[PDB]
Amino acid sequence: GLSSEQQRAFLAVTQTPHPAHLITGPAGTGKTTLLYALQEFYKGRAVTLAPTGTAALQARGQTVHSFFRFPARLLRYRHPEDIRPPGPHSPLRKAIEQMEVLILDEVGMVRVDLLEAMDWALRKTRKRLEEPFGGVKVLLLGDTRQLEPVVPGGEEALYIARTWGGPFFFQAHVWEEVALRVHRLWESQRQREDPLFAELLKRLRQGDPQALETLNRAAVRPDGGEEPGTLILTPRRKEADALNLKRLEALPGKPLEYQAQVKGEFAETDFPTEAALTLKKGAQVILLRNDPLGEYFNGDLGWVEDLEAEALAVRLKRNGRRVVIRPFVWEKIVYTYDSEREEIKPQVVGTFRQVPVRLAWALTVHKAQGLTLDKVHLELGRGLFAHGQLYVALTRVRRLQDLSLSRPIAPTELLWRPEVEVFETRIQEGIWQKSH
DNA sequence: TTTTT
Ligand SMILES: Nc1ncnc2c1ncn2[C@@H]1O[C@H](COP(=O)(O)OP(=O)(O)O)[C@@H](O)[C@H]1O
Ligand code: ALF
Ligand SMILES: [Mg+2]
Repeated sequence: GLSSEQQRAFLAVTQTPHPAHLITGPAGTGKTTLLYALQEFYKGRAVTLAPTGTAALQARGQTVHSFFRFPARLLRYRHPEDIRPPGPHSPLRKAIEQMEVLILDEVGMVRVDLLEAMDWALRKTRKRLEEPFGGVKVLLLGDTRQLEPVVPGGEEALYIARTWGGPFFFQAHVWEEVALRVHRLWESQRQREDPLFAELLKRLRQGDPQALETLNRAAVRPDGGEEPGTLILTPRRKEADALNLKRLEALPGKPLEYQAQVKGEFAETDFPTEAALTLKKGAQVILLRNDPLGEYFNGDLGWVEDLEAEALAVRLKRNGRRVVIRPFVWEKIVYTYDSEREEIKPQVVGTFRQVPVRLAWALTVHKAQGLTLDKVHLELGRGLFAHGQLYVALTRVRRLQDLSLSRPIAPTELLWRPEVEVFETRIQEGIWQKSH
């Protein structure tokens, strides 16, 4: 059963007709477990989404993009080219028209344009433009001290800056129309058997520099990444590639390389997986795209069973089933202000065809937000770059003995967004309503 | 840098 404070938030959300709620609290407080209780209460009437594939699977839902069929690009504000309602007889329209509750987990990683598109898509599909989210009761769960939304430095950043003032979900203009009720969780459930670890992460969350010095003196163990049962977390994908290639060297399978087809402008830093992707049987991998048939999803973990020319078999950890993987296509979209109109336009400039597979003995910290891991080693690589990155990497485990780091961390590496300090301040009053 | 399709 749930804890005292989780059940209090359960009743606060289900016993009132208010249409917008946020359940928020530190890492491991039980938000997604409370989400489980909400799914069973609501059962068929609620849709569960999340921004990332790993979080969606952790929430037992799907990604926001794949539910609304949003394209993987900047969703311009109420733009018909970007937010397209489903057809008159489509299965998705029936789902949107009948839906009564939308549950959105890991809302801290939902960018502001994504949240605004969900609002507008629901209003347009349900034919209710006057009501926020088209009259659906939205239940948001997440932590703004965890990872900030991903914002590439194109004209996207300028456009998000001009339209909303920043990238976070609480900067959406829909909060000018409806008040967001905030309910808070405080007790760590993940670190419940290790109360001094839980208190260390609390002080780390407040930015305590003695908690960092305590962490460094206790958790810095360079060889910790080679111990069995250990998931390695890195800030960057290229850093995970070099660590994965080391564990792959030790596998006795005969290797096979999967050669990507690249066309047009598509630079290597933008590749979702290596262009010369080499794999062996038994290798640990994560899948990067959703199956059109529904057998696997972006974020599924599993191991390689068979490797053939343009097809391989993967044994999924999620359900112990065997799925066959084929090449997918990724587009590279860029935005130009050309030339002196008052708008920017997206354009496809390159494509990347490759198996949607990547080795997963080491993952990015982004792909780990939401997970409880048995043992983690943080490889700092060339350093942290994202608000909340460090805190997510440290809060995945239940006990301090389950956590190691490749090097000590200086306090000058801690990042803080002032947008999150005003938000965290105002929502202590139990309410968030956006001004102006 | 990172995510989404
Ligand atoms: N009431 C509870 N009793 C026992 N274990 C719990 C409870 N709530 C959560 N957990 C466990 O604690 C861990 C973290 O909970 P989770 O819901 O994933 O927190 P969050 O979503 O805030 O990170 C998971 O292993 C979960 O199963
Ligand atoms: F939702 Al979390 F750690 F905050 F899984
Ligand atoms: Mg969670």
